[PDB]
Amino acid sequence: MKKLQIAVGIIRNENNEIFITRRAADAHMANKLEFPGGKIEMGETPEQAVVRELQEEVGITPQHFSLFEKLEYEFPDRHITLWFWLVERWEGEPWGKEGQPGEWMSLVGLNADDFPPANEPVIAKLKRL
Ligand SMILES: Nc1nc2c([nH]c(=O)n2[C@H]2C[C@H](O)[C@@H](COP(=O)(O)O)O2)c(=O)[nH]1
Ligand SMILES: [Mg+2]
Repeated sequence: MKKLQIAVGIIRNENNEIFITRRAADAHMANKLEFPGGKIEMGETPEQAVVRELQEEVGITPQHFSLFEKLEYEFPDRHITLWFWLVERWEGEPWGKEGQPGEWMSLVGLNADDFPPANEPVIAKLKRL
C-alpha cells in the first residue's frame, strides 16, 4: 500500500511569531509555505519520529515541544499522516534541514493557499483560529 507519515512543529519565535519555510530565502517555490519536521516517516516511532527529525529539521537548541494538533487522513488510494506539534521558543536561527529557509512570521495569518492545498485539513482547523 501507499502510505507516508509527516510530523512537524511550528517553531515559536521571540515575538509570538513562528518561523516556517515560506517561498524559501531565494528560491522559486513560492507555494512551499510549510513547516519543519517532515520526513519523520522514514522508520521512527510516533514519538521519536518528530523528536528525532526535530534535530534534523532544526539542528538548533530551542525550547520546543508539545503538540498543537495531529491528524491522519488517507487520500483515494493514498495515505498521508500529518502531525502538527507546538513550539514555544528557539535560540538563534533554525537550520536543521527542513528544506527552504524561512522568516519569523505571525502564525495568526497562516497561508493555506501558499502551502499545499491538499494539506489544508490541518490548517483548516487553526486557520479559522
Ligand atoms: N496522501 C497524500 N499525501 C500528501 C498530500 N499532500 C502532501 O504534501 N502529501 C505528502 C507529500 C510530502 O512528502 C509530505 C509532506 O512533507 P514533505 O513535503 O516535506 O515530504 O506529505 C495529499 O494531498 N495526500
Ligand atoms: Mg526531515
